[PDB]
Amino acid sequence: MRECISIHVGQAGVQIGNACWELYCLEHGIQPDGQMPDSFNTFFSETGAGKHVPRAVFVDLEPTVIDEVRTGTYRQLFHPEQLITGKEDAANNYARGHYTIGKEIIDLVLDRIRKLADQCTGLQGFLVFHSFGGGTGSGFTSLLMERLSVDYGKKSKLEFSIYPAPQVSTAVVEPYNSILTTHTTLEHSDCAFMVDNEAIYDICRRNLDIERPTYTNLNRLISQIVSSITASLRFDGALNVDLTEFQTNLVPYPRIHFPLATYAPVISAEKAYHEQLSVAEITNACFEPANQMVKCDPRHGKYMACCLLYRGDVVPKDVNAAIATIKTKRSIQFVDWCPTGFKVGINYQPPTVVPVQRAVCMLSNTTAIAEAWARLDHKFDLMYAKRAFVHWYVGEGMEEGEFSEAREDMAALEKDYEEVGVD
Amino acid sequence: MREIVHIQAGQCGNQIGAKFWEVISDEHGIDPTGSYHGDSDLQLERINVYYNEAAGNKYVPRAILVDLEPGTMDSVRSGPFGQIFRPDNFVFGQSGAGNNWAKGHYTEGAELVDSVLDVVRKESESCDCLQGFQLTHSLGGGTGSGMGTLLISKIREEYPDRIMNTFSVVPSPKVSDTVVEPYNATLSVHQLVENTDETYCIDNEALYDICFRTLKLTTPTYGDLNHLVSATMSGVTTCLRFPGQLNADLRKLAVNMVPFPRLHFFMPGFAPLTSRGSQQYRALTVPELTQQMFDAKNMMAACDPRHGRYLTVAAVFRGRMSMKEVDEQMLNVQNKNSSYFVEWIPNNVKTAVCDIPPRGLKMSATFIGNSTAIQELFKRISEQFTAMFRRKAFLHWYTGEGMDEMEFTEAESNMNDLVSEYQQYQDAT
Amino acid sequence: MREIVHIQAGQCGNQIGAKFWEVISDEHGIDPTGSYHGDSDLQLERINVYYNEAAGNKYVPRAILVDLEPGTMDSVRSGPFGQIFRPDNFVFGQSGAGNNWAKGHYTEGAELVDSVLDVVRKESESCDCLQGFQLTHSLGGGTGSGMGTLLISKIREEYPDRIMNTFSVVPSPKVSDTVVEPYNATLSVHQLVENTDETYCIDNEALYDICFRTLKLTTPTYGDLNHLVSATMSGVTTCLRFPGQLNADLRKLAVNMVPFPRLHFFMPGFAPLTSRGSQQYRALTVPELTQQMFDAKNMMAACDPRHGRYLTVAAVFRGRMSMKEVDEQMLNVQNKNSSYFVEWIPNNVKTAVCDIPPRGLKMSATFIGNSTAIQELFKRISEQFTAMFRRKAFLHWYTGEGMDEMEFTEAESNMNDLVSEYQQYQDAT
Ligand SMILES: Nc1nc2c(ncn2[C@@H]2O[C@H](COP(=O)(O)CP(=O)(O)OP(=O)(O)O)[C@@H](O)[C@H]2O)c(=O)[nH]1
Ligand SMILES: Nc1nc2c(ncn2[C@@H]2O[C@H](COP(=O)(O)CP(=O)(O)OP(=O)(O)O)[C@@H](O)[C@H]2O)c(=O)[nH]1
Ligand SMILES: Nc1nc2c(ncn2[C@@H]2O[C@H](COP(=O)(O)OP(=O)(O)OP(=O)(O)O)[C@@H](O)[C@H]2O)c(=O)[nH]1
Ligand SMILES: [Mg+2]
Ligand SMILES: [Mg+2]
Ligand SMILES: [Mg+2]
Repeated sequence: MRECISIHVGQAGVQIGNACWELYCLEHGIQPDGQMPDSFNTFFSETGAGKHVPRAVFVDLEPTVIDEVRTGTYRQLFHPEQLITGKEDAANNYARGHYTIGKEIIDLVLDRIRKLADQCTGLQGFLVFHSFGGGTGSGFTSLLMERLSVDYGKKSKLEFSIYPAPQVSTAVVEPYNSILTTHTTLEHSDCAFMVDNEAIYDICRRNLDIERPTYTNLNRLISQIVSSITASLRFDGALNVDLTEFQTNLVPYPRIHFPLATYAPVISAEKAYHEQLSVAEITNACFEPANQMVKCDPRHGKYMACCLLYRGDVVPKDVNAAIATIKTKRSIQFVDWCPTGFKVGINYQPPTVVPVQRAVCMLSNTTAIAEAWARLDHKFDLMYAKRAFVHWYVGEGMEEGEFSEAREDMAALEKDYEEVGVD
Repeated sequence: MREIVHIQAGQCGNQIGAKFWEVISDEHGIDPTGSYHGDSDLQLERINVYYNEAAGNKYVPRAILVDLEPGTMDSVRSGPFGQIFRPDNFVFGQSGAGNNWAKGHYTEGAELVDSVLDVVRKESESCDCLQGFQLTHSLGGGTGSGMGTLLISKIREEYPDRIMNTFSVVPSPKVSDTVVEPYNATLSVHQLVENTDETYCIDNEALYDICFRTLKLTTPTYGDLNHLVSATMSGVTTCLRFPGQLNADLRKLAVNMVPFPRLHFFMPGFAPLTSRGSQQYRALTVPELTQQMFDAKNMMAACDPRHGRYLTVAAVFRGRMSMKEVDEQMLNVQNKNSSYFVEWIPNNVKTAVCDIPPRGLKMSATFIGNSTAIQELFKRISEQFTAMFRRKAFLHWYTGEGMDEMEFTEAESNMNDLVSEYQQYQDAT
Repeated sequence: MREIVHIQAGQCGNQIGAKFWEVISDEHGIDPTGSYHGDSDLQLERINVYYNEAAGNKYVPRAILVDLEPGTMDSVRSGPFGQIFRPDNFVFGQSGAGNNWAKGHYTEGAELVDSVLDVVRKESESCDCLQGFQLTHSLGGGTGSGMGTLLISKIREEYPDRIMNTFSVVPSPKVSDTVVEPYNATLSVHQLVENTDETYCIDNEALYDICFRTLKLTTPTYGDLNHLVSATMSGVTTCLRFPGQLNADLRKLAVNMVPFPRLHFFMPGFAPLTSRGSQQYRALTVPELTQQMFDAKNMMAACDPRHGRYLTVAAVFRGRMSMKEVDEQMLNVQNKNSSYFVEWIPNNVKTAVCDIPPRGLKMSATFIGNSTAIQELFKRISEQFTAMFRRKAFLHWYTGEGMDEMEFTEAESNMNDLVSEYQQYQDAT
């Protein structure tokens, strides 16, 4: 009766969704053919025959990666009216994804939403797997979110996004993407989510015993996070926290909606022993700086709000002693005027494995993330100091002052976390 | 006669009633189906007060189950004692309150309230004589905060003489399971101080403590967390459902205790409590049941009676027992803790003796306490309110529902009006 | 009536009580479980004084077991007579006193003392009439030194009239099992001389001697070392628990013996003692039980009565016996050892005759002695104190706990105040 649809924008989001719906089919026992040999209306719908289809929309301006789903192993799962392709990519140009090509096939993707919104009645959240690296994953992202608040307005819109890395950075105009996309995702998204590529590597290198990771394995870490956020809807625990509450819990002021995800425990197969993984053991590893997936030191700021989504085998009194430890420390410290800073969620379902006992997803809306914007503002100034690459965005119809209008917009964003940090 | 209509709300309070009606099932020999299997004919003599005897050897729980999402209603009907209820009475919404008081009281509270108030009317018409209404919910969630408090103001508009008791859990002192637990307390404080006749107040942390201090448990489940309140609620009306050497009911407990209608916020107490094997190495008699009550640790609300002053004391016993073994114990303990009480009441110990024990041990006692210790918890809660209010955070949700600061401020002032009055009689002696 | 509450401490004193309550078990027909199996109805007539009769044919040892590490409590509960106790009364810490008096009296002594003083209060409230408190501990260890002595000063603040006796082992004369045995004696001397009504004092070496001289044993275990004190403690109150031709109890032994409250440090004596086969080749009668007491070797405190002067003499007999067979023996032996006594008391021999023997031999006698021989042991102990004090060694532990030299010096002076007073009446005649 309760639903939560998903949209995938750009090439980086599709390869996230290739591992996500790989995991969801293994959750409810679904085959790649939509077949299984109760309450799962959030991510699936039933046909007239005994087949289930995903509530997913795959958009791309280049026809490459969607053919990898249209010819891959997960081929028969998807409705061919969902698989939407373009012809010419934005090709790491935000003005092409926002003005040139994305304005043409915008009619088809938005029409597929209401075709999914017929059978949905408990519409409780949206999923937009979009990166800020590629132009298609960013230029279409701004055009998509404008119509939905015109469409729904009151319904929830969540973005499990990918943060551009401060050191290991692939493309060139990746600093140009973030400042331009700021005005959309601060005025439409109810709670955006930042994940950096860079912190994943040492988790793969040290904690997962494989120094040289693959992008197939980078998606496996985030796909476990997205499932355990939905662990209250898809199942039944003693304390089920639905997605309406998170945007009401984690948001003290309606502009501040940038937490970070933290999955724990992250172990290897050989290190599955030499440990016991009690509920007090693993939550201290959550607040370890080298276990999070965002390159931000949590002891460089203060926590505004914290959330903990447990699964597996959990007794709350045993967690009650675990939370009592973290308030009674000193290197871990909160925003002082928020003394009630925990949101606990327990599900009695084990964390499934993709080819352990319990697992924790930590969601901490903190002030440690605010330094990451300043590391990216420093990138954007010098490339705009030369007026470099202006003839591509202006070459694809964009105002020069539209950079400058969004330039001060980050300063009003940055002064928020500075103001909340002091008493 | 004098039948009682049961209303639930929230998500915590439903699972308590999911255990509480199991307690009433074996306190009346009621099977999980709905038929009867008891042998003692004292059950059938007053069976009507918590059960409608339906047609054809049936008994249904006179209870109104209310939620705002179909999950918890599914969990009750699938597990134990779910088919015993009437499927007509599973009256529940589809949205979920979102852990917002204003969603449970203004927007989504107005929807399902009409479906409930006919069911309240259908039971109150069907009852021969009506005694009072009881409510089990939360003060931390959304559905337990707004939806239950919206009902009681409509019921006080209906019935002036009928009593009302809420077994509402106090928001937690130190652990913070709810992020907005002041915003679910303070907006719920104002409804409770106006038109609730007596109000039960249970801290979370002491319930963890009593399950750990006396019993010494390792993995306490909610089937054993919330079970202590289920025996507690049964001990309130256990003199109603069976005869005694000194009977009692919900009106006798009200007028004896509450000295002024703004001071009616009570604390429980239960005895005896043992371990699984450490149960025989103790003289489990009346003086052991005497001194097990009056200590600070037995209170399910975490408060020190040493840091406060009592006003009145009720005590409900169960099982056959003598009297001077009780009465001198119920007299002398006022003299050893002499300065802890207040001056202006002679013999503030109300005694109640039923003649039926629990299904189990031979004798049992239920303590109902009233003291000035609870107001010191609210000064923390008023601090927890103002800490999230001196920056005026979390307002745009309630602004999105529509509410001025004065409704927050006067309820905080009315919370301070509770502060100004439990301190007033405490300062007096 | 006149029930007695039992407190233990230390590590030696617990194993003594681990044997002593086995003695009281077969002196009342008490099984290892807690039920009753005796046949003589004189046991049940006064069973209450060392046992609470719990609910349902039960009997529990009215005893308070206290340690500071979970090892010795585990050894009691796993071995014999461990399930007979109440699991509520195993009240013990987790650190261990570290063989420091100041850890047992200042830092870690303040922690567990609140858990004990309710259990003392819970037993003293439950007792109909209270007689006095008894303590079995060490004077050499840490837990027996500080923790037991911290309790008794709090008890003298409670009860002025209740008697108090400590069966405290004297630190050893020649063998040095404890490195800091003056620092566990002298700081424990000051507590015993203030507010202990009578005080039992047993040397270690004579207990090795009596187990080797009379019995001629080869491998003496603590089950036979500490067993002699267990029969000794039972002979103190054996006229209380059963009728006699001349009864006695703990108050009759106090006021008869102690001539001035600073002189109350006593010595025991037990008879008869044989070998396994050398047990019939002796006329085990009253004159053999007469002369077995008064020699130097029977004293469990290693002291020579020839090198000292008595003040008073108590004697408690067990089993049926005549009187002129006793009385002339209890009169003539004062005249053969005439100069060894003191002048200013006529007939200093207190006689006590119960009418119940031990479970075993036909007649038995318990000697309670008081002499000036014990002060000569303290001059060794004051020398042992000053030998480790004239260099001022081992101070940084007590400095780390916090203590001036004057607390060491005045207690050494108060030890010398014991020297100045047992010598005073010895110099007098
Ligand atoms: N003693 C218990 N406390 C509980 C239990 N479940 C939740 N809680 C507490 O109750 C509070 C949450 O309230 P609810 O369980 O009633 C959530 P509710 O349906 O009222 O509203 P929503 O937030 O819209 O779901 C919070 O303080 C929890 O710590 C339980 O089974 N026992
Ligand atoms: N006659 C006996 N003397 C004993 C026995 N065990 C120890 N002792 C003596 O007692 C002294 C040691 O004291 P304890 O056994 O009570 C050690 P305690 O728990 O009091 O403190 P800690 O040093 O902190 O462990 C020392 O003089 C030993 O020689 C025993 O079973 N019998
Ligand atoms: N999360 C995630 N990010 C990836 C992966 N592979 C590449 N990326 C990042 O995704 C960004 C590139 O975005 P894309 O989605 O591939 O490109 P696009 O949005 O389709 O736009 P164009 O290819 O320029 O037309 C860069 O920052 C890459 O580091 C992956 O497997 N997972
Ligand atoms: Mg691409
Ligand atoms: Mg709920
Ligand atoms: Mg020891």
